[PDB]
Amino acid sequence: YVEFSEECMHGSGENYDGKISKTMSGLECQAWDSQSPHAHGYIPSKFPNKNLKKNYCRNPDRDLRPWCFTTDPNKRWEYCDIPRCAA
Amino acid sequence: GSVEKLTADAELQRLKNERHEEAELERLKSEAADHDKKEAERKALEDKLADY
Repeated sequence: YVEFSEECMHGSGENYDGKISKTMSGLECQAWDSQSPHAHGYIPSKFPNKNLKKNYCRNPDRDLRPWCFTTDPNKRWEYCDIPRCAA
Repeated sequence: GSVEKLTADAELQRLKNERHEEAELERLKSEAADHDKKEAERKALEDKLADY
């Protein structure tokens, strides 16, 4: 997370709930319950057990890896690279 | 819908298809800006590469 941190994740980030609201490309993540120009069909009211809070990057569809929407007119959404377990 | 999470799995599955049609549409969107890049020599092959 920081300059010096070797945290261990499960593997696919599918069950990970970190306080990450930014992308690797400096792009800010859009808020889940906030209706931004970028329309989203992932309504938290239909996913209260997915911990859809604030604007943190999560894996709501059980995808290959977590992803989040972006408040950038050129990038609707992007994937998030999180350290995977090699043990 | 608002207070119930009934049939969430099905809605979620459909949303996945929506993201697929959207993210892949974005490819075409970018290609709209410059078609030369899109269909002619290198960029397509490079940008796409391989995911799955």
